[PDB]
Amino acid sequence: TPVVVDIHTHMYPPSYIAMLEKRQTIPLVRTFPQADEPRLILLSSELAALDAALADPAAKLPGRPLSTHFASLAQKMHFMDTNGIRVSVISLANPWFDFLAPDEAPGIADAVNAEFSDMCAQHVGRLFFFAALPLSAPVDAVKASIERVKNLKYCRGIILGTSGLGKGLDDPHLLPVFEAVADAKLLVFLHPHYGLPNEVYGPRSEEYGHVLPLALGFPMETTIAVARMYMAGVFDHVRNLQMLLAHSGGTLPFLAGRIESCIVHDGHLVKTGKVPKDRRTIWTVLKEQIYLDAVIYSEVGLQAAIASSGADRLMFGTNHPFFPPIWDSSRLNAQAVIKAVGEGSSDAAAVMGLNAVRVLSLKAE
Amino acid sequence: PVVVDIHTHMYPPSYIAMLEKRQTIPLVRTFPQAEPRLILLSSELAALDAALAPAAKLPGRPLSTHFASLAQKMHFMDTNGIRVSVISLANPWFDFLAPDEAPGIADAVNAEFSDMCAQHVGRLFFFAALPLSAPVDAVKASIERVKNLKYCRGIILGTSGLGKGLDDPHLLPVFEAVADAKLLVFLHPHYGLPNEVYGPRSEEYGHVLPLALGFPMETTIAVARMYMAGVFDHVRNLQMLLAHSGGTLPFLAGRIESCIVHDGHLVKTGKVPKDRRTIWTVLKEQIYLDAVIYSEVGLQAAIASSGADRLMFGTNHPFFPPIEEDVQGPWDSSRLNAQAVIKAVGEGSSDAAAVMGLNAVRVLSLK
Ligand SMILES: O=C(O)c1c[nH]c(=O)[nH]c1=O
Ligand SMILES: O=C(O)c1c[nH]c(=O)[nH]c1=O
Ligand SMILES: [Zn+2]
Ligand SMILES: [Zn+2]
Repeated sequence: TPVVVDIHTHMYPPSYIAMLEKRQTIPLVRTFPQADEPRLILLSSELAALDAALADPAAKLPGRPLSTHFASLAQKMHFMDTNGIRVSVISLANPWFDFLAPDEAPGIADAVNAEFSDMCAQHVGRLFFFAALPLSAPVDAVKASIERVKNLKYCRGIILGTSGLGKGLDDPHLLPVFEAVADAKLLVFLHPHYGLPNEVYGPRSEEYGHVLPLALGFPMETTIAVARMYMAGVFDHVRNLQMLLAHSGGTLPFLAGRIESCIVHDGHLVKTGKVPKDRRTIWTVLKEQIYLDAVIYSEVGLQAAIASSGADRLMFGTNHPFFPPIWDSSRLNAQAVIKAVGEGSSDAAAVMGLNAVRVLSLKAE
Repeated sequence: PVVVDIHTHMYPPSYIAMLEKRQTIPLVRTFPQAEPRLILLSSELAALDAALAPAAKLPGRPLSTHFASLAQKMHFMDTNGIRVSVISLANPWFDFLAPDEAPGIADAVNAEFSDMCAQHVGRLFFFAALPLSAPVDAVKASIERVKNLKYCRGIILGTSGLGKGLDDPHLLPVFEAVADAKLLVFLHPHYGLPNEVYGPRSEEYGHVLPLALGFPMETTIAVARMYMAGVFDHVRNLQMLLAHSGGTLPFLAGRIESCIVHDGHLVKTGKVPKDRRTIWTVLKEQIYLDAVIYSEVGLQAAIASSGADRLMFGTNHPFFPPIEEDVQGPWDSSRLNAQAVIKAVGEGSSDAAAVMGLNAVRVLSLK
C-alpha cells in the first residue's frame, strides 16, 4: 500500500530478562519498591546512579523503567498494527551476549537466536530478525553460531556492537566473522552500547539524565567503530560485506568529508604508501557497502544521510520500545522522511520499506 | 565581495622557541631523520617515546615556517584569494602552562598578535587566548587587557575551561565578562577523546582518528554540556563560533532534542519546561558555525541548522599543507571548503557572499 518496514526495533525475550533479573552487575534488572516497574540498567554511564541508589534510599532511581514492551511479542505486534507497520526486522537489544562468560555464551546465544526464529514463526510474513553472536567466546564457537543462524527461518542478519572479540572492529581476528556473515548474505547491523569513557561527560554528568550518553555517546561510538573498520581496510578485505549503521551512521555523513581530508593530508600515511590514488574512498563505501537507518529525528540529519548514501540505501526504523512518551518517536522519523523526500514519492516508499524488502529479501523464510 | 578567513592559526616565534625547550608535550623537537617535529597531542605520546628510544617513525607533524611566519600568512592569503584573516593561537594555547607562568605569557602573546595585526591594518584581526590554568582573577585580568587591544575581535578557547569543562559554574563570570565586552567566543577542540577509544591499532592510522573524529566530537560534547547547564540562558548576550561547523552538532541536534524531551528523570523533575529554548533556537541566536567541513553534505546540514547568515568561511591554515603539491601554491584543504560553499549555495549568490566573508565582516565589525 506500499509496505512499511521497521528495521530498528528491539526485544529482550522473557528468558533474557529473567537472566538480567538475577544479576548484581550491569547489565541487570532490579526492582526498587518505590517504583512499580523494575529498573533496566545496561550502561557504564549508569553505574554511579546504581551505586548511589544501592547505598542511599534517597537517591534517584538508576537506569530506565523496564516496561512490558521490551519482552512482549504481543505488544510488538500491537505497536505495528497501531502504527501502520507491516513488517519488523526485530533484534535483540544491547548488550546482546557480549557480557557472558566464554564457556556459557554460545549455548545461550544459540538458544536465544532460536527463540527469535520461533517468535517470527508466530506472525509469518510480518517478522524477520537480526541474530546476535557469542562474541566473548573463541572465534570457532562464534563460527558455529553463525552456522546455526544461517539455518534459522526468518533470520536476515546479524546485530553486533563495537567491541568485537574485545579489541574492537578493526581487529584482524574478527575478519573471519565478518567474512562468514557476509558470505551467507546476512546484513550486519552495527549498533552502539559502550558509548564513550564516562569522564568526557564531566563532573556534572549526573545532572543531565541520559541525554549525553544516548544523544552523543551512542552515535559517536558507532562512528568511531566504522571509521576504524574503514581505516583498517575491512571493507576492502571483506569485499562483499554489507553493513547497516544505527542512527543514520551516528555522525558519519556529517564527518565523511573531514575524514577524507584528514586521510589525504596525513603525511605519514601518504609517505608510507597507504593512500594510493585508486583507494576506495569513504564516499564509495557509503554508496556500496553501507546502509543507514533513518533514526535521526530531523530532516536536517536525514537529508545529509540521503546525500551521503542515496535514497536507495536509507531504511526507516523506530527504535521501539526505547524512548516511550513520558509513539512520538516513530512518527517524528516518519515525518522527517516526508519532509526530506516528499510524500507519495518513490524515494519515500523506498525509505519507509521497499529498500528493506529488497535488501533483506523480506518474503522467503 | 570580501573573503574573510575566521579559522586560521599561528604560533608566534616566541611561542615556538618555548616549545623547542620543552621536555613534555607540547614541544618541538629536531630529529636526525629529517625539519623540526611539532608534538602537541596526547595521541602522539606513544610515538614520541618510541622515537626518543632509532628507526621509529617521526613523531608529531613537520613544523614548517607556515606556523610562525607572518609573511607566510599573508602569502597564503594572497595565493588563496583571502582578503582578511582573523588569526588565532593554535591549540593548546596557554592550557598546558603552570598556573604561575601562564598569565604572564598569555598576555605577552596576546600583545604580539595585536602587534602582528598592526603590520597589515585592514587585513588582520585576531581572537585572543586566555590563561585558563591560572586562577579566575588572572583570566579576568587577561580579558581586561584584550578588551583594550587594537584589532582583537574575540577569544579562542578550548573545552577544558578552568579544568572542569565549560559547564563549570566558576566559568560563568568569564563568559559574562567576554559577552559583556562584545567578544565573540571561538570554541576550538584540542583534547579530543581519551586515546583508548581509538583502539590498540591507533598508531597505524596516523592522525586521522584524533583529528577527524576526536576533535569535532570533543567540540560537540563541550557545547552540549554548556547547553544542558543553562549557560546560554544565563548569559543571553553570549555569542559562540564553533570550530568545524559545530563538530557534529547540526547532525545530532534532532537526536539531542528527542533525548531531552524523552528523558523521564529530567521531565518528571521539571527540567524540561514547555517554554525551554531548544538547541535549534540556540543554534539560530547564540551560535555561529565555521564552514570548515570539507563537503557540501556537512555544509548544507550546518546551513539548515543555523542559517546561511551564521556560517563563516575558514581554512584551518596552516595545519593541512598539500603533501604532494606546492605549499607555496593554492591549498586544497582551503579550495575544498570554498567549493563546498559553491555546491551548497551557488557561486555568485548572496548566500555565498555572506558565508565567504560578509557574515564575518558584519558580526566581527571588520574594516
Ligand atoms: O537509541 C537507541 O537505539 C538505544 C538507546 N539506548 C539503549 O539502551 N538501546 C538502544 O537501542
Ligand atoms: O583541524 C584542526 O582545526 C586542527 C587539527 N589539528 C591541530 O593540531 N590543530 C587544529 O587546529
Ligand atoms: Zn536501538
Ligand atoms: Zn583549527
